[PDB]
Amino acid sequence: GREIGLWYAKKQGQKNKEAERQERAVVHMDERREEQIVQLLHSVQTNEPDATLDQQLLEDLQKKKTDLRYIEMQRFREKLPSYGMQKELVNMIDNHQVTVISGETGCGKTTQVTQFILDNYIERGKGSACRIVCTQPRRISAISVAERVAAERAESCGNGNSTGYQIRLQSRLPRKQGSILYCTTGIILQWLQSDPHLSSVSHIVLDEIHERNLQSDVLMTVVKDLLSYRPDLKVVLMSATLNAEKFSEYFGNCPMIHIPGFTFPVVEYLLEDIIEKIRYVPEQKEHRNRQEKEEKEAIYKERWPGYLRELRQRYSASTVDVVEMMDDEKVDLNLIAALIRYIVLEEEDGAILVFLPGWDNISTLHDLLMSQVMFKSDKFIIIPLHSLMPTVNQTQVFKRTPPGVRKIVIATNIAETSITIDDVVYVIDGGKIKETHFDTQNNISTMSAEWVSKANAKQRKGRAGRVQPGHCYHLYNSLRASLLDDYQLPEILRTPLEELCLQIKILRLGGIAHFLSRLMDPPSNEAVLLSIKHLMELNALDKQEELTPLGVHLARLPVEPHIGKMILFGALFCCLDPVLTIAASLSFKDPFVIPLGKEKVADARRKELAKDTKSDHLTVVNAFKGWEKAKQRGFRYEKDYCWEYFLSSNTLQMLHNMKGQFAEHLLGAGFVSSRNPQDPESNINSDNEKIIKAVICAGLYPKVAKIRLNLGRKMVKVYTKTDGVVAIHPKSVNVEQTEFNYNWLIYHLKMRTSSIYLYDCTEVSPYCLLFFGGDISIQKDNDQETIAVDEWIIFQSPARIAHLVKELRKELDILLQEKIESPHPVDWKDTKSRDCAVLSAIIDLIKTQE
RNA sequence: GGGGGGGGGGGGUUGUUUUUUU
Repeated sequence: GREIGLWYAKKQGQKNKEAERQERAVVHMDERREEQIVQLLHSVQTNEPDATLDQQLLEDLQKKKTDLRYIEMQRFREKLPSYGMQKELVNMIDNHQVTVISGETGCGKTTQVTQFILDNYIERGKGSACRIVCTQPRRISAISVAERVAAERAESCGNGNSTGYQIRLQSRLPRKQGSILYCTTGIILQWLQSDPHLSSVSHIVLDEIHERNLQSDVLMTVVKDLLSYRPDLKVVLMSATLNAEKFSEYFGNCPMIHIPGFTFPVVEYLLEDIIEKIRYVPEQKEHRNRQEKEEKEAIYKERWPGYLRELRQRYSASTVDVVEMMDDEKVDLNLIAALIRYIVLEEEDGAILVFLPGWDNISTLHDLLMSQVMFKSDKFIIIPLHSLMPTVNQTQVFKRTPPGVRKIVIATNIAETSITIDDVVYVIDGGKIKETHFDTQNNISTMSAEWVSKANAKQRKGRAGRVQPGHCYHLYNSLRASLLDDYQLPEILRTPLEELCLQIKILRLGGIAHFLSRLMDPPSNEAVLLSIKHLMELNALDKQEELTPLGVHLARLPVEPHIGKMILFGALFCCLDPVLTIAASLSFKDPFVIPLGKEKVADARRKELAKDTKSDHLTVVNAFKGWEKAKQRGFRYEKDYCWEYFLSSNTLQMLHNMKGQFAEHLLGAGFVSSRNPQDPESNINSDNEKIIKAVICAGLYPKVAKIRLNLGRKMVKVYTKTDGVVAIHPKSVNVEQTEFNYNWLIYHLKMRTSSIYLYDCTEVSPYCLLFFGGDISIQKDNDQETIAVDEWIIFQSPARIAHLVKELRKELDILLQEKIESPHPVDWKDTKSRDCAVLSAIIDLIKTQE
């Protein structure tokens, strides 16, 4: 029975356990290096209100009222519902400090309210004292709104005109006074560093606050606690008419206004309606978290019988049978295929937009669709929409189609907010959306496919019915629809707060706990304590929650604190360019994209790009180097390279701009003596992959994994100190790699979807962990003489070598604190750079293999 | 635990939501 198997398994595990203490690396330096270290240790140890401007603005407004383009634009704008409330909106804003505006889809509140305020100020003779700033949650949204408003005003965007925008690394600044600026929310937070009061800003508008991102909440709290200091500033908040009362309550019951929307009628169908209408018969016959989740999940199964008999009277028996056999935790793509076939058979012309949770669902639905004979012809176009697919499909989705053909788009929630087709008539909404929750207890981030929210369902329904009446099919029964969450949980309760805590400390917003508690929907105390503990362990904050000199640079850097530490270390060790590229990739996406079908080829090309570095961080460096090399040969070679390795040119350009920004910040802080990341003086060690790996280890140290090379096949098992047994994601370049020189990996992203996965990994060498890791100890197990880092990263070494390494590590810690405290480029002429030079030499030369 | 048996089927399994920073 199980006894024999358990007895065999215990012995096998013991044999594997006994084999662990036979496979440790042998940290070993030669006699000459040890003598040099001994000598070095022994030696070293011993605005305003201008009237003429307002007059000119009024004269321009009067003279330009007769322009033909402006007349046409106002004829277009007249159709907007928000024009009917212009007098009410202006009076409400002018008579109260804070107002809340609720508008449905098509109300145009984004492009009209700011124009209303600016024009009203201009024609009253005080147009030189208006400075309106409207915040947007997306860069493309800000750009589009800015250009739309500028066109409505018959003026060019920016260029000294009234309207403009400013996003990261792109800005078209408008006039100093009497202007509208459509920036992202993150721009305003950067303003508070040097202008805490926003003295030049008279009106500030917070847009799309119904969806609760971190930056919007932080800015809202800052504005709330700043109003007492500025009695003349006016605040406008825009919501989506759902739970718009809570924002008014948060601001002391400020007046609230509502703009009716203007959308074509949309017919809504549920699962039972689809089953009854399309007569869907299942083909396969093989049908055989905490807190709020438990409740909803429970009431569902406390009424499940009671709800069911209500379908046995109005509807048919087949519908009830199919509903009964229906199962959650998945999206029935057979039902989607049957519904699509029904629509293409006897429904009128119109694009179909299907909302799916993940990429696997998109792939299997696309395969199911094109497996049939009818969809493989030229009378149907199927476009999958996903942020990881090449832009050639994003630019091919807006084009109108001939009336004979039909366009079917299978999309994630990107098409719900970012992509606006403005052509879809039929919408099929699988009620699944992927959400991420941060488990502070296990310090882990988890993804799962949860039921879509009420606001998300309303937005999906409103996606159709833009240019003509449309249909919305919902893949969940009425009981699920009525038992659905009103809003998605804000990311303030779903993300780590380390960067947020550093930003709070850099804005002089008082204590971290106090400011976080003053937030609406405040985070739990456990998350705040964990963030502060991580920051103090990182040595970014001292004991008394104050900004350590390293913490100042970390906070002023627009990245995560670990990424900022990596950037500082790269600037200090003169490997600036690869470290900056890796940091940009870690902060904002990887340049690799994947097209549908050709997915294995993508992984083959990715492994080709990684050469033999056994790391997915250096493959990004290789891809960036190849992309830069292709430019010097021409644009055609650039396109060919991006099409060969499945890269994203836009992402690569963005990464280049982020690298330039980091270099500019480092020059400002004084770490480097140049602004170009490619300056050789700051890129002495840029060609050494070992130094780059050491700097990566220095940046994200505590994220370390252990490899145990077993034998049957020669599989690899990866262990983590806190997460237990984990796995390497198939997207990684080390998922099928077995020739590992060292048994330690470094990772940045670790997420739990079905099993704990390390999305990016990098094989790292013992001296990197020795000189850039935790505490060092020198013990002796039985016979073996060992040196260990953090009591679990153990290496083999004699006592003398280990003690010299420990003393060298202490000396480098002191030197690093000195260098960070008073930044200055390191001069490599035998003065005090010997401490860093010897570790560079050790990492370069001493380590060869295991 | 293995491919010591077919004494059981007690253990052998699992790919990428969307965004943001003078």
